[PDB]
Amino acid sequence: AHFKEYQVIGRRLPTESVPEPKLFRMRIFASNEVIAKSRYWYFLQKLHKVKKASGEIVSINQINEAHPTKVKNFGVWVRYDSRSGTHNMYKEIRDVSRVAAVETLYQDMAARHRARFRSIHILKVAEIEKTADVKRQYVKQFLTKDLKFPLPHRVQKSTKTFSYKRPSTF
Amino acid sequence: VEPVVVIDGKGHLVGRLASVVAKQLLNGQKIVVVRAEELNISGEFFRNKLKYHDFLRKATAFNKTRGPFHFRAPSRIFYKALRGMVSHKTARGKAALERLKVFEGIPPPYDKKKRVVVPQALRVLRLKPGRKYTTLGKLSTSVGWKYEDVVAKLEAKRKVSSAEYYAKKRAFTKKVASANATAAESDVAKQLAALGY
Amino acid sequence: AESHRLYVKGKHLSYQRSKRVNNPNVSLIKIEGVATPQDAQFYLGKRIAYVYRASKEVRGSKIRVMWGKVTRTHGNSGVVRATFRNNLPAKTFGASVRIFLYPSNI
Amino acid sequence: DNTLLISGPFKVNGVPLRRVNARYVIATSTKVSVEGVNVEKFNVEYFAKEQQNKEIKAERVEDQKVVDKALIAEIKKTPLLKQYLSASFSLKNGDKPHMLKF
Amino acid sequence: STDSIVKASNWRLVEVGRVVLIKKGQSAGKLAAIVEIIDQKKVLIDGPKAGVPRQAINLGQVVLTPLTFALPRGARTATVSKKWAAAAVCEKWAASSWAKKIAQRERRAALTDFERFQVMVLRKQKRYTVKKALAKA
RNA sequence: GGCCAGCAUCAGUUUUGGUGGCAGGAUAAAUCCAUAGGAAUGUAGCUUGCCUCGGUAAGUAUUAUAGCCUGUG
RNA sequence: AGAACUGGCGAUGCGGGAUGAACCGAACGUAGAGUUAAGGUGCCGGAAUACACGCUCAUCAGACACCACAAAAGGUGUUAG
RNA sequence: UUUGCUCCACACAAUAUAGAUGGAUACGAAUAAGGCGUCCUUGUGGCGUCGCUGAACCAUAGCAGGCUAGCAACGGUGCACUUGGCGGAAAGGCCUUGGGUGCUUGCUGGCGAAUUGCAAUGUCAUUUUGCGUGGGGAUAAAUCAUUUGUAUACGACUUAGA
Repeated sequence: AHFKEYQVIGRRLPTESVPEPKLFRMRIFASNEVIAKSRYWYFLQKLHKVKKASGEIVSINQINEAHPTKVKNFGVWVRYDSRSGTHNMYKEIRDVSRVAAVETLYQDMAARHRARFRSIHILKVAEIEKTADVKRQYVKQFLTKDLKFPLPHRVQKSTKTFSYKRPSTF
Repeated sequence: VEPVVVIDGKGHLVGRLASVVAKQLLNGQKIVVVRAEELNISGEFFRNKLKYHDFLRKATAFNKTRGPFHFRAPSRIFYKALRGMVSHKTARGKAALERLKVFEGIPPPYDKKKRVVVPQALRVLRLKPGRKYTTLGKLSTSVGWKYEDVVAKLEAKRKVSSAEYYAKKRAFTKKVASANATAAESDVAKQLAALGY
Repeated sequence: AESHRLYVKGKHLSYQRSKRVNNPNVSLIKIEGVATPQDAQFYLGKRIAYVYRASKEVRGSKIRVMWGKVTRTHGNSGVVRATFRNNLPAKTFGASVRIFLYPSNI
Repeated sequence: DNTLLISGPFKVNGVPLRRVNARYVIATSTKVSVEGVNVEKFNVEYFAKEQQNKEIKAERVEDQKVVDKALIAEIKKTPLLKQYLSASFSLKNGDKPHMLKF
Repeated sequence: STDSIVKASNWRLVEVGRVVLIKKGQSAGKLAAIVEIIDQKKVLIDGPKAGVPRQAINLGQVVLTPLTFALPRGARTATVSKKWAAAAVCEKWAASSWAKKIAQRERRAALTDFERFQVMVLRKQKRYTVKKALAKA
């Protein structure tokens, strides 16, 4: 769905003789609130020895985009599970917001490398501030000055089943 | 919206045309399809020949007469692809195929009337550019239709007769548009413009 | 003068049906010139009549009429359900059926 | 009794005074003034009917003339309004009544 | 006559400042100016005078209009609004024939039945003068 | 007082619209306006192979005869 | 060929898998309106030739669990790493 | 065959309908291209202009469309006629010349409409016949029985006979 980027904060358990466990925050991409709490324990159990019954979640926050109408180049580090063993991948997306860029990534992974939602891990999504350090080629070609490209051979969608005009393109 | 609708067959795909025709026949509209020999099939030529040959060998072993009749004419090829879509064994399917008439070329009286096209079945709107297609008129010549040297000759006779009509029609519209232009600026013309005509 | 039509013509498509089972009590009616169900909200509750001819005259007329009405919308293409008093004879798949304009909501 | 009371006028288009059901009627937008018209004496009991082809009581015909004489003078002010009421209505081809503003 | 007659094949091509028309969506028939092209199929549009909010759109939902004007790449809404007035494209749009055709079928839908009668009586009068002017010359 | 119907005002169930008032969050985020920095896919200006009546040239030059980014308010 | 726990068929229709004792939904008085399950929406065939990002050209392409097909290993064919 | 048959217009019965209810309204080609307009040095020319849907165009007022008085035009259209062409793919139609006759809402008037009672398709088409009116027109073959053997299980086939 429309992903929403969430901050989840976790505090293991207040016990006698160990007060104040430190605190643990993460940034989670999930389609709603309830998945992001469950996606939180999926990673945080891998990092150190906790459980959901030995845990509680402090607070959740919805992180909006800082600047939607600005156009950003994004470099995304991705770890994912293949049919063979897992291996890393670095990909670059040009998009409008952070949370819309992950939308175009999962579609890109499912198209080319046939990876569903459960196999992919999102390592770090970063904005590349300066230009001319863009590594990939297919992102780089839009950075040329005075870029103008035509859209030839446009089709037309007409509601009536019969048209009399012998219809023509552009 | 009209009693009998005449579909021009040129530049369409076999399947995507026959789908939208078969729904109109079951809804009661009468459709007559002309210029069948200009119909197109997606995919390259050598494919669609072999899709015909593996069909061509399928016939009843103990008596070849009783088997699938392999028709060759481009109207008959197209009428096949439509016949599989209508439920032709019931009484509803027999009365739905009596509303259909498919011809090679344009025979009289259908040359005097308007021909139409179907935008969701045009080749030039459907396929991507740089993609091989196949002309059905060449295809039936490769599997035994001994009439492409005749139907194409009658079209060259027709189009000369049709070009004389259009020049007479275009000069008459020139007189009307000139008469309509000088009829403008009158008080009856300006009141129409306010109302939008 | 040349025209007298005070109704919107429409075809009888089919019965309400599953893949193998139909329900003859609900009829499906296509209305000409109607694309979307937001336009189909206009014709809800309008009166429908199927007009046909027969040889034997009943009460001075060879012409006979079944009545009915529109109940609800159907599908995304503006197809329209309909219920009659006595259901349509199922020889009428693809037959012109009249949709009148009364009862007028305007 | 929930009916509407309408007049043609009788001279314009041949429609006399008549009770008409409100639901069987499309209402347009164009209006004429009705202030000068006497109508009030008409009620449900007036139209109760309770080979001969007897002529419409003389009470019926005289009331028709009095109502219309006040009403024609209202019609004559706007252009084409006498011609508009006289001609009938039909649905031509390509007239889609849900889109048609009446 | 030693010249190369090679055709041009003129095209409306996307750029910064190509004003467009949004056919479907929330906006539904409003003008807007492309601010920055994102990739092959998405752009970033804004029209402040018409009323469309600044948003990213797919190129499927938009149609290209031949009018252009000078505007820097990546401009904000205040800067597009100032360049919009200097070109005066809202006056240049209605001069085009394609804007008049939009307004005409809008007016023909709003015609009252009495006005639909007045359209009839005038066209009966207009065809009388034409058929006299025709069939003499 | 049989038969088939039409319209009103209600009751039970239910679908499809319009439209008004309020609550919460980074007391939404942005756009918008005020300032402080900074860069280029480098605007004005300027140097120069330059010079088809002045385009190009590729350097300079951080808002001027275009504007954008980041922080704060 | 012989066992273990639970469900089912046998005794049981109905909707879906074209077809099917065992799979999927769901278990049956006679009827009317309403919404859904599993499954599906080019046409047969009721229902979007709906929207959105990509990939793939096959001189035997491919199309949906149970299920009616396939192996290693090769291929400057193409794509992303 | 007790005057049979054929065609032309009408008179009335009979019988049907896969489904009339303003109008099936004619270039071809290309789609990384064209339609139209105009000019020239007529060409793969110059220039202007349009598309981005038929949501168009055309037709459309009167008792299911009456009876009448004008005005300006010399038009439009219905009808039988007629002078000519043209069309063979399933021509079975498309034009055009000339008068004749009604109509005209291009413009302005005067009369008529009710009672079908608050809606009940409120019937107006197009197919096959049948039976009589009056108006033309044309006066035949096949099988069986008989016979031939180029034929043949029997039918069939091929022959001959006023």
